[PDB]
Amino acid sequence: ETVLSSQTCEQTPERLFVPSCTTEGSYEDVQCFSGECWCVNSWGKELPGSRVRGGQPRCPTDCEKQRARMQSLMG
Amino acid sequence: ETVLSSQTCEQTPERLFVPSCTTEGSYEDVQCFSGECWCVNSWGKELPGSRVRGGQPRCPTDCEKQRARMQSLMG
Repeated sequence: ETVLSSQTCEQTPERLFVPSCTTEGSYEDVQCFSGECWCVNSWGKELPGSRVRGGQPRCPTDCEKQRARMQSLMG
Repeated sequence: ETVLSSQTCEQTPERLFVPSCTTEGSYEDVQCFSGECWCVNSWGKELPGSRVRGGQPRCPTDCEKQRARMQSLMG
């Protein structure tokens, strides 16, 4: 069970990155640190390529997720 | 002459990066923008690999420049 659980343990975070999250406690759609920002899903994994230099990335909608999934399956 | 001058024109800077510089006007050894910092020489070219995530990079001394030059010439 633990070696299944470690398949998604690819996390070497910085010591001081605070994860901002909602009043009920679900993860905020944008996470920012050190002038960088990115989109995360409901779990704490950033979406690949969503990291932007400036700030406030637009988190992808249903169409972009469907396009990425169909392209990857077409691969 | 101009096509010789454009050999070092590899510059697509951001609109709002202000270059901080000395009282007499020589370039400061560290230039910072948007949470990054880097070392530049007397001309306005950043030294490759000197960009750091946190801030305040130690600009290389004589030994590091000599080591890089000797390694590159050994190449």
